[PDB]
Amino acid sequence: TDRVSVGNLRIARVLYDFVNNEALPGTDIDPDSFWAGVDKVVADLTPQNQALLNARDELQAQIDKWHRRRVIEPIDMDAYRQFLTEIGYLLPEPDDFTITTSGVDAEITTTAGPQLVVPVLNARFALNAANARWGSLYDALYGTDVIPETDGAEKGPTYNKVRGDKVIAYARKFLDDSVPLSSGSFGDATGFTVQDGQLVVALPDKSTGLANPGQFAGYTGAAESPTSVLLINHGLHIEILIDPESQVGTTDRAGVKDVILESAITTIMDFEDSVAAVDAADKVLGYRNWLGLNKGDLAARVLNRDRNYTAPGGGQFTLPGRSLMFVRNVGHLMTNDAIVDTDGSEVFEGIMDALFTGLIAIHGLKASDGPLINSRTGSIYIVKPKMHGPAEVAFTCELFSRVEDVLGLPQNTMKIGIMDEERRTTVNLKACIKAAADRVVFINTGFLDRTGDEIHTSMEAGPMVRKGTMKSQPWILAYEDHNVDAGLAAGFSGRAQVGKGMWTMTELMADMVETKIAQPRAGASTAWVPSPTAATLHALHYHQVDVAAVQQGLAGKRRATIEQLLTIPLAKELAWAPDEIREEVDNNCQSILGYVVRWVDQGVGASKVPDIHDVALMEDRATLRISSQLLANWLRHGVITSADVRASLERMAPLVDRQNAGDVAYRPMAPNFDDSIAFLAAQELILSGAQQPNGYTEPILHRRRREFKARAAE
Ligand SMILES: O=C(O)C(=O)/C=C/OC(=O)c1cccs1
Ligand SMILES: [Mg+2]
Ligand SMILES: [Mg+2]
Ligand SMILES: [Mg+2]
Repeated sequence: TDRVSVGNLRIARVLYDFVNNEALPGTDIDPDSFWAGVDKVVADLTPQNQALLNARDELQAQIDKWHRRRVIEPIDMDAYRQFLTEIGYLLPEPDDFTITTSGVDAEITTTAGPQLVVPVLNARFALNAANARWGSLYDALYGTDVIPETDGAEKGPTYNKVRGDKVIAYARKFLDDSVPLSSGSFGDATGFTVQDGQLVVALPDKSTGLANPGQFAGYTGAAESPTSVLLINHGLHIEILIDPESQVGTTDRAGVKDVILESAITTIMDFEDSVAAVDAADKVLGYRNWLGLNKGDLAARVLNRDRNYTAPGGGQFTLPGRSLMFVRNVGHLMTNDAIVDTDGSEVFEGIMDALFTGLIAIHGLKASDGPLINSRTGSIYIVKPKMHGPAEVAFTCELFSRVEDVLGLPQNTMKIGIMDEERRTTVNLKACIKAAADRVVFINTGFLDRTGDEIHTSMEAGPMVRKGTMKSQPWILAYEDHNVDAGLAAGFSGRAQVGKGMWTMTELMADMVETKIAQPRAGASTAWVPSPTAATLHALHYHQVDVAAVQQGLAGKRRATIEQLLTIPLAKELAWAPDEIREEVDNNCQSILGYVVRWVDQGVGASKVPDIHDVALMEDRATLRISSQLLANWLRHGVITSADVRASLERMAPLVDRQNAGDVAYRPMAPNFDDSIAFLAAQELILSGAQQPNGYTEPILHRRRREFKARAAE
């Protein structure tokens, strides 16, 4: 082969070279000792990794059997819980405790604000995300539907002053609401000056300062005609840029050019569900971008530097110019042929990611080319997705411990952001947090995966409600509150993030600004956004809502019961007309085809995908988990027939084809369906859905993408 032999391992040359030539230099880790470490960590932890996966299977088979042996229609909750407890699904709740995680940066312990997630394989998107710490509110408002495109205010190819004035007014109101003047409104400001370390705002008839002078954080330029004024509210910065000579500032009563918001406080660079990586070449592309980010030298145009300000008293200071970076590794399930053992068996990808993303993150703890890019406190921040229960969390912590030894890092350098996105984690959440009590930096409700797991776990119980109905079911509302309750009780306030899920509708920003405010109102110190634009707009919510106060008020409250968590989303009798069935079938077949065709044919794992009604959605692979499981569930219980499925797939394929008309590399699925690997992948996900472990889509998706790549090689 072309592989490199290290003990029992056979490592793809492209990976071996990348690590030796690019990742290792500058870390002071002995290369041979690194590789011996890899061989040993893989040998030592692989058995437990497999035992945990087998345990998921044993539990699911027992639950499957429990539903099948019973006829009683209304589920008996006392019996169901007793059962789950007996088999070891539902574990006892540990005594109260406080997390001890230390050496964590302020962006995580203290600051409440948006968290942006992007595919690590797209260098330009990663770079924009890293730079998304600051973003223009005017661009965010003018460019989206937050300012309605009513008659007269529609966007054209050139600047619409009517629309621009609405942008300015929206922003002035935000200022009054966030950093109130002692008297009057920012709407009537004519200028800004700094006198005796105090901000002075000129009104037409008078002058005034801030109602709370402490919100004045600094300025740039001369105190008597500053070029910008820096404010702070709820720990987040706001910067008013002053330039009468700008095309917007010329129209403005105070010569204001823009309002800049501190937006994406943190960013998660994603190796999991938003990317498609199925071999050594794909992993290396990902690792190389992550390396470029940590070394500060990624260029696709470059990483931003820190921002210089004058303090109110007159001294100099600096604020970070970049989003603090997490990396999301893959979870415990999949293997990847980047490394195989002597028998030819692939190595667990989660173990590999911990070794390589962790090695690479060392560069972010030291000076670039510039000061160090990432954690000044010395932490490496890893998001670990798709864990099922406390023993899997413990396994991840032990993995991190062993990697830390290989890398010569102090124990607990590698912190864990826990995804609460599987049912067995949800109902044992307190124990999961406890298992990582000295490493945990967040918990986050990954509601898409969680919905997928909800369907698969109770697959045998009966037909589930429609996909759109899931977001409002009792189980999910309880799941969201239970998550917050568990974090706060474990002492997360002031120590770790309590996070909520992704807003997926990229073009519906008026809707986002209107509804996503629910999340910090529910005590979430962060929530996910898919773009820098959405980060800037979501930042508005944290100025409107005092998350610290909200969390304080929620303390000690127990707002969800175990019974509510366990309420299966079974459809009621006679729930749907025949037309409603068909629309749901088409909805899910279109969602599957729309996502799968980009994944299999182009190796794209997140993008703006039009849904059946042409709404642009940007969802990771979990959306595929939901739709394929729901259709498998309906097929399993006689709601629809295999002919209904095939008919819908055949109906939706040409539509998806049309939706991709603006794409040079696209190739249509219709009408030669059986010649399209993507179409066959979509079909396989549905018809084999019930048989996939926990409904996971990766085994089929990865195989099909590999098949596609191999065909393209001929
Ligand atoms: O809910 C889940 O299962 C989860 O992992 C978070 C979902 O995020 C996404 O949809 C993304 C869209 C773009 C980047 S991530
Ligand atoms: Mg997920
Ligand atoms: Mg329904
Ligand atoms: Mg306030």
